[PDB]
This record gives sequence, C-alpha cells and structure tokens, in this order.
Amino acid sequence: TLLVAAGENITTAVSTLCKPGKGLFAIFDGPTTELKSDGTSNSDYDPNPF
Amino acid sequence: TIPTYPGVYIEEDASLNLSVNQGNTAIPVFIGLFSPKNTQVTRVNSWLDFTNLFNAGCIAPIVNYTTSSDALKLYFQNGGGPCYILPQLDRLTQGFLDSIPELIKQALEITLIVCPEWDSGYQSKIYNSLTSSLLNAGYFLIADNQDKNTALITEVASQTATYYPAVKVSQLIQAEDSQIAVLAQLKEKNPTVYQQAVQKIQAIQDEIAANGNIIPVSAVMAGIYCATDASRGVWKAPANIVLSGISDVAERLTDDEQGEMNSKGINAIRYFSHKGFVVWGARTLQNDDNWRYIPVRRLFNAAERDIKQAMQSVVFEPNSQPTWERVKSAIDNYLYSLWQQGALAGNKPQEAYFVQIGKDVTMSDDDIKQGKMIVKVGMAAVRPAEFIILQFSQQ
Amino acid sequence: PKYPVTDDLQAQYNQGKALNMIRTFPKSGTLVWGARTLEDNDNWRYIPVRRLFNSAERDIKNAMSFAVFEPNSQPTWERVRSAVNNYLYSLWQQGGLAGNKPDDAYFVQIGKDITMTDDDIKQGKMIIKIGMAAVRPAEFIILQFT
Amino acid sequence: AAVYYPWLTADWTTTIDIPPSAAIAGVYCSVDSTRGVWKAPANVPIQGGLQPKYPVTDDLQAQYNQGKALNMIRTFPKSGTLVWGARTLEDNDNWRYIPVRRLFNSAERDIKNAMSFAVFEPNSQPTWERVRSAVNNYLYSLWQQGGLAGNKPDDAYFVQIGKDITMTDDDIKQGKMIIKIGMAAVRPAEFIILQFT
Amino acid sequence: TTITTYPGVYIEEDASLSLSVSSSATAVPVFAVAGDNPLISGKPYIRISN
Amino acid sequence: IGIPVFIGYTSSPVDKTAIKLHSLADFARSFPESGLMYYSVRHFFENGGQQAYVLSLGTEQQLSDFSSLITALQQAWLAQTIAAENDITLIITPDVIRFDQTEISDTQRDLWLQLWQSVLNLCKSRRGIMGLLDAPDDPTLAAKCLQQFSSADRQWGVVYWPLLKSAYQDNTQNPIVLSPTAAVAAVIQRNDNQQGVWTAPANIALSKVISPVRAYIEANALFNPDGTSLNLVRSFPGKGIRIWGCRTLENTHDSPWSYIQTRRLVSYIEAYMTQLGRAFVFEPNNAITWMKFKGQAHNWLRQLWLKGGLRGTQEDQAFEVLLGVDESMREADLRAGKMIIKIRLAVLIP
Repeated sequence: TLLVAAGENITTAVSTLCKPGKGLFAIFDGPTTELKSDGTSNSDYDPNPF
Repeated sequence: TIPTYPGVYIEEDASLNLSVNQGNTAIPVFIGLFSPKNTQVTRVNSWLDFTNLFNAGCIAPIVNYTTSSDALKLYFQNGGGPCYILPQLDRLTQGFLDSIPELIKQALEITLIVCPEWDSGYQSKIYNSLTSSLLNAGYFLIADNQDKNTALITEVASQTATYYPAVKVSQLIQAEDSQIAVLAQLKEKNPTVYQQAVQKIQAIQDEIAANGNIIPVSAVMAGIYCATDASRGVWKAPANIVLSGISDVAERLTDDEQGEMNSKGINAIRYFSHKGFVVWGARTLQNDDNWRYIPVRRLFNAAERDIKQAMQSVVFEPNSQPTWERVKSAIDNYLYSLWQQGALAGNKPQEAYFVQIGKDVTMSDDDIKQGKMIVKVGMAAVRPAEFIILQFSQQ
Repeated sequence: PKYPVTDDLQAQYNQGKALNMIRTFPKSGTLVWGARTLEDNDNWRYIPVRRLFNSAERDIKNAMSFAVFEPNSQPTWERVRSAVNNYLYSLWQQGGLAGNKPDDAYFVQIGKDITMTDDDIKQGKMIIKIGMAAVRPAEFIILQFT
Repeated sequence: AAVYYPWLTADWTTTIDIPPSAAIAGVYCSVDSTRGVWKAPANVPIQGGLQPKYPVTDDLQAQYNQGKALNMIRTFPKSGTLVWGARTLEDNDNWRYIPVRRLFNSAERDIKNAMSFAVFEPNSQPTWERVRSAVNNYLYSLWQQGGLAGNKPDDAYFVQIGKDITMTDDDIKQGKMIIKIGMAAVRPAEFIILQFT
Repeated sequence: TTITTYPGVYIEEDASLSLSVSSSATAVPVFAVAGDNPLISGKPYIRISN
Repeated sequence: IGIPVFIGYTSSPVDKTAIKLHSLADFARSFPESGLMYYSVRHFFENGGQQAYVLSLGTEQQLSDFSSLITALQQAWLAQTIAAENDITLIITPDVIRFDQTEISDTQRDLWLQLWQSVLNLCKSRRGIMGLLDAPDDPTLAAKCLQQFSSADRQWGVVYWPLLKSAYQDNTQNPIVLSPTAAVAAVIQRNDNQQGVWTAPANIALSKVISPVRAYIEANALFNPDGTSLNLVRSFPGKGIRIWGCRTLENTHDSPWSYIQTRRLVSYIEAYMTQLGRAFVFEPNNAITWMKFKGQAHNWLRQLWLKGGLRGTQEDQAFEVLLGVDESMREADLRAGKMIIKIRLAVLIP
C-alpha cells in the first residue's frame, strides 16, 4: 500500500508506479539542510498527488 | 478507457472542478535605500525578522540620510503584515529603474507599492519608473504629496492614492558603528577618515533634530490598509482609522483647507480632539463616477486577480456547454459570498452581480472557431459615505 | 526533530507542494503537523482524501473479481448494487463520508439504460458509476466572537 | 502535423537532450485515456520531471502562435512544467487545432473498420436502415461523452443515406453506396477573456 | 477576512460598528472679560471650575 | 488568573530572563532588600498577592533619565521573554516614580505618552495581556495626556492615579511613596480566586496605605463619562482606603471594552476556547465532530453562566454557539479545510 523512501532517492520509482487506479501511496523525505526562508526549497519535488 | 483483457478496470473522474478562493490583498513592497546584512526582493515577516536580515538605522550605507528603517517601524506598528523589501544599492542608475517593474512581477503576492524615502526627488524617480502596464495589472500605488496646493502627476491616476502631510516621531533608530556598512573596522584601521565621516554623520544628526523627525506617511498608511483588510473587508474604506505610535503631524489642517484638497484628490491626515490623529479621506487621483474611492478600485483589483488565478486551470478545457456551466457556477458562488459579506449593494443577487457566458449571449460561432471564450462579469461595489447630511425639520 | 520550525516558517511552506512538518509543542511534546499532498487542487489537497479513495478502490476491485464472467443481466446488477451500497453505508456510519443522509454522501448507478447501452452489453462491458463525498480535515479552526 | 519546442533535459541526461516529440507522444496517450481524444493535449504536466532547455517568455510564444505554429513547453511558478499550445501547421478554421484533427482521424478509422462487414451486402433499404442505426448510435455516444457540441443531437451530427438522398440510380447500378456524415467537433478554449463592468 | 496559511486555531472578533447617541452637557457657558483685566491678559482662555 | 510581571532596575544584577516568585522568602533568596520595586513587591505580597514574576533591565545604579527608561523598555528581548512565558497576564512598571515632574511642557507630555505606547506594545506580544499604567502628579498634565493620547491599543491600557504613601520607611524616617499598580494587582489575584475574573476590582479596600499622595477635589476633572477616563484611589471617611474606578483607556462609549473586567473576562473565555480548540486541529469535519465541540463548549458556558458570569435569565440570551455545515460556513469552506465557530456573549455592566 505505501512506498517509503527510507532515506534515498526513489523519485524515478514513484513517478512510474504511483498512478491512478494502482492504489499505491508514496512518502518522501524533506531536505537535510536549513529550511530556506524565501520558500523555494521545493523545486526538486514533482507535484504528484499520490 | 478501452478494455483489452478480461478483468476489472478503474476510472477516475478527471473533469475539472472550479472554486475561486479569496487571497491576500495587502502585501506591500518597499523601494528605497536599505542595507541588507547579506549580499533582489526579500520577504520580511515582522519587525524582528527585518532586524535579523537588515541593519536598522537612520544612515544609509557609505553619506546619506534614510527614513526607510524608521518608516518600516511605523508600518509594523500600525498593524502591517508581511511585506517585501527591495533594497537599492549604490548610485541610482537607470538600470535599476528598468528592472523595478520586472522584479515586482516575479513576487506573485505583491499588491501595494510604497516608497518610504523622504527626498522628493528620489520619490519622483521611483514613481515614474512604474510602468503603466504594471499598475494597470492590479497594483495600487501609495504616494506622499509634497505640497498642500497641487496634486501629484501620475502615469495611472486611477491606481494611486496621495496623502498629506507627513508625520513626526520623537526618536529615530540609532545604530552602533558595527551596524553601519561601508564602521567598527574603519575606526581601528584609520581613525582620520573615521573622524571625517563622523562630522558628516553628526551634521546629519542635528539637522534632523532641528527640523524635527519627519517620516513619510505612505509607509504608515500601508499598515492601515492591512489592518483594515484584516478587520473589515477590502470594500471598507481605509479612512477614519486612528494612527498609532505617532508624535504630531507636520502641519495642522482646518476644515476649510481640507475641502480645497479633497476636490483635487489629496487625502488628509486630521487631528480631532475627541478621537486623536485619524485618516480623513479615501479618494484616488481620478475624479469620475467609477474610480473615485479607494475601496471601489481595490475591491475590483482583488476580484479580478482572484478570478484570473482560478481560470488558469480552464485555459484549454473544451469550449462547450458543460464547461460554461462549471465556470458560471464557480464565479457565481464567489460573488454570492462577497454579497453576503456586505461587499456589494443590493437587496437581491440580481441587483448586486451578474455573470453571462454562453454560445449566443456572449460569444458567436466565429469566436468559438477561433478559440475565444468570453465571460461577462458585473459587480455593484459599495461606496463609502464621505458626507453625512442631517436634515432637521420641525414636523 | 533536528531543527525547530517557527509558526510563520510553516505558513510559508504550507501552500502548493507543501511540506508536512514535525514540530515540538510546549504542552504536547512532538507532534505531526500538516497532512497535505503535493497537489493543491480541491480534489486531492489532503492525504486522507487520497488514501480513502485508494482503499475504497482496492476493496471494491478485489470484491468485483468474483463477479467477472457472471451473466450481465438484471439479477447480477441487483447483487452488485447491494454489495457496494452496504460497503459505502458502513463507511458513512463510521463517519468516513460527509452528509446528513446516505444519498447525500454517495450514489451507485448500474443498469441497462443508466450506465451502459445495448452495444456495451453486446461487447461484454458492465459499467458501474460510484460517487463519494470524502470527509476532509479541519486544518484551520476559526473562532469569532461578538 | 504538429511541432513542439524546445528540447527537454533531465538529471539522467549527460550530453544529449531528449527530443520533445518523445515525451509529447506519452502525453497523448495519458490524455486520451483520462479525458478523451477530443480534449486538448495541453495544460497538462510532464510527468517525467523533465525541464525545458530554454525559457520561453510570454511575448515570444505570442510571435510563433500563428500560421505554422510552434507549441511550446513552458515552466510556470505554481504549476511546474506544462504543455502550452495545441495548434497544427494549418491555420484555417477547419483544422486549426490538434483535437479537431485527431477526433476526425479516430472517428473515420472506427467507422471504416465497422463498414468492412457490409462491403458486398445488398444495396437496398434494409441495409441502409442498419448502417444508419449503427453510425447514429456511435455518434450519439460521442455526443454524450462531450466530444461533440450541440444542444440537441441533430445540432451535433447527421447521417444521410438513401435512394434519392445521397446516391442516384446510376450510382447503385455501378455498385456504389454513399454515406454523408457531418460532425460538430468541440474546439479548445485557447483564450479566456473576462469582461468586468 | 482572516487568511489561513498555517494549521492551527485562529481568533476573530466582531469589528462592525456599534452606534448609539450619548447625552452631552448642555449648560457650559463662556464669559466675556474686559481687556484691562490682568487675569485674562497673556493667555487664550481660563477654565474655572469653582 | 492574572499573574503580574515586574519590570525595573534591580540592585543585584541578574540574567535577561524572568524569575518565578511565590513568597517574599523566594524574593529574598534571589534579591537583596531595600529598593523601590522591592518595596512594591513587598506591598503586593502583603496585600494578598500569591505569585508574580520579576524582570530586570539592569542594575539599580544605572538610572539616567526618562528617555533612557523608555528606550530600555523598547528593547527586543523583553517582548520575546514575556511572549515565551505563557502565564504572564499583567505588566507593572513602578520605576516611573523615581523621576521628578519639573514642568508641564510638551516635552513632558509626549514622554508620558510614549511610555504608555511602549508598555502597550509589550502587551501586544500575546493576546490577553493587560498593562497597568501611571499618570503625572498634577491633574493638569494628566488631563492633557488623557485627551491627547492617540493609539489603537487603548483597549489594553488601565491607568491608576495618584501615587500612594505607605508605612514602609527607609533608614531615614520618610514615608515611602509607592504606585497603586502594585496594590491593585494583588486585589485582582484575590478577586480572581475568591470572586473570579468577571468581578470588578473596584469598591474594595486596600491595606497598609497611609494616605494618597494627593487629594480628592483636584481629581474631579480626570474622570470622564464618555471615554479616556482614569481610575481613582481614594480615601474614605470611616471606610478606609478604597479603589474608585474600573475603566480602561477606551474612548468610544459603546465599546464593551470600557471596563477592565469585561476585557479580561472575554480574554479568559478566549484562552479556554483556544485550549479546547487545539484538541480538534485535525479532526474530521463532519456532524459528529461539530456535535462534540458544541457539547463541550455549551457545558462550559453553562457552568460559567450559573456562577453569574453572564448577563441573562435563560440560556439563549446568556450565550449562543453555532457550528455546522449551515449557519456557520458553506460546502466550499469544508473543501478549503477550515472550521468556523461563532460564539455570542452578553457581558455584565458594573
């Protein structure tokens, strides 16, 4: 049911697996550094609703 | 879908659903001489946030005198929310002027434009740098009048509010030598030039004390805009609000004098014994029936920007009847919510707003063939009661 | 948590491709704050809405595999309609769907003239339309006094 | 035909950029499966986490959106990378938009395959009844799904076949059965214009 | 119009105007004083309460 | 309940954080005796004060002038500390006594206004913090300051006048002059415990006060019916020293914030509602949750009503709570993910 990153890059796997009707869901990991104030530390992530 | 193998297939309804949601209507941008701690437009959440990112003081980086730090303190004192800072560095080059409309547009939330500088010449250059295509896109400018008699000259009169006179504060913000950018390093390296700079700094200090600590009022008014929008709606006029954390107005005004300016479109800051220092005026620089009061103009800016942002998810949907029904319902619900909040005048919705979109009511066959989708929106905004007239009769 | 997150800093990252935050509170210890997905539209803004549909689709899909090659006529339609209605009724009883009455929370349609046509039956297709009104988190609580 | 600009790049790419047509072909299948062949394959995200090689300004796209148009892949601040533009290489009203051309392509193919079962059928009234009914049912299905624009079915399509409607006596004697089919395809809402009063 | 931007609890207070008329003092007089009087000379006005 | 904080210069230097005091022994354990703010702290405890905080800007010897005191009060670290410390409710600055009243010029009038604004700024760090303020010695300047004060935070300000003299003596036999802010703060704590927040801290006797530093007759002009009035500490014939007045700095006559009890009672209600609402931050937004929230809020408000805290004969006029898919929000609000609760109240009048 759930796909867990567990501390490594699984971006490619999520985009090719989590699709409508598949029933899977993914959990990512945030950046390891300080949260940048202006709020642009989201660019690396793909807006996937799953 | 097209079945290929026996089994069970799952289809998810991907048809669009539309909903227009109100956004912020009071984020300002400040243009002036600032000294950032780290070497672009920067977002500041509060006065404490500004201190952690900028060097607060009355001296520009090296000498010049700046009221920007003091003006920003007043803005947060009067209920102002998060804002954006556009620091100006070195001499005022023509390249900076051309980039001002570009930099503002990149920050998507900016709504108000304020120049918290005190010099009239500096303010005039900044105001003219604002292209007509910038203000006409849904941006409001707040300016300070330099004179009681004549009004400002502005590229877009309908999108500008002008206030007079300036305000006074008792104490400015004084900073240690470690805060002024080039002083602590300069003192230990060469005290001779340090003495040379200090004399000019002391020369600046006593002139400000002598003439009084005069702060431009546009910075204060920006905080009033956000405070009013938080308490009441954008449709409520930002006048009749008590200023906070102020010492005195630069020049006292009478009822006769204000009436002369109010016709010209100059909003006044008046002092009333029963109430204190209040804002007396809610008019823009245009004197026609449509764009005469600030709340009417700014309410349209909010409604247009909110609807325009919501329609971005419809820019390639099929141009048929089902699409028009969803588009009409989304705007109708948004306007209906505004009417119930008191933003529109009318006893029934038919008198307050109307939306029209259809094959033969708004478009034609040629527009559909060419890809145009036309929507008509009508709003009856509520105007402030600038004058109250009491007619007493002995009946 | 390795770093503290202020109230305003979370407010900056709670829009669009949001980052759900793990924060420490003075009276509650460490809590999980935020339940937003990476899509900001009204359909799939929240994790529970997306995960609820995932479980509902998975459950019904598994149940429907026992009725694949059954006759495609009225008696089969009555059985599939009853089975799906009971499952959705149970979800509404537990509070997983919002609505005063069950017909305001869900609907199931299947029939000879409701969902499929005559040519669909001759081509071996049985079509079921299911609507669901998932309950959404009360992310913001607004108190107004007079 | 349609042209897409510019070429795309990704993290795994090292020295050669992905041609845009490879990624767009995948977008066509996803859009067809979800919304239908009549929906414009534009304003939809690129799922691979790809990035355009060169940025395209709003004005620059406006220069190339006429005539032999170039559909542009652009990055937006709030929605990531999207496909912008659904124009073909012909600017007339008939085939200006990709969905209109592609919908007719699929409609002709489906009907052509069906009619292969009636090639040598007798050319009389009973056969004409069955051909018209089969085509009418198919077109009614398209209108129900929203692929054709019209308040009533006869505003969206029409089918004509008969002894004195589409073919003459000499046409029948030469072994010709002629069917005239009209369709009102749905066009995209490329430009949205809001008027305030 | 509170703008919800972070998860939490927001507090609002009614700010619509409440209007009522209050009775003032209707007997405050002003007395005229001659020019030569020393008490009034050199001052705009004098307020006397007893 | 109202937990006051004391801001002033202290003979023994300490860190920039506040301390917790429950008795004079703890005060002696951390601080040495003799000093203006120590005397008021003793006065607060001796009137019936239970617990309070103490914050030090510096040592007692570094007093410079009025502008220095105001500038010291404007430092950023004090605002953060009171914001961080949750249970502080009242702010007291008794050190204003140590400065003479040389003249009634505009220079003195403006300085008093800035001190009021600076304290009110500290009161805006958290919601519900009330500030206790002082007034100039002569009625002329106090009346001038009251009329000319212009601020949007008048709701959170309470001022007491005149200064008070007590039986406490220095090494020289002179009566110590103390501000009435310390005395009333103990009364509020006593009123909060014995009678509750919704009871006005007026018409109540103080203790260990010899006489007000000034008289009654000169104070007639300070009280004002409509707004910007003062609260009087007044001696009585055969009734002891009394607190006469429970009005804040609010100007408009129609506002419900004109009395200190009403402003504090509403804030007290607000604190519990925020505390209760935190348990519902991510609950499902359906009928079950609305009924649960309505029941808990109704029961607590009914409990408060039966103690006489609300003005009403039945429940309906006393209070009203609305929460549901209708009458509080719309379907679009649920998709937005926000829950709206509307509460109506009816406060008492002293």
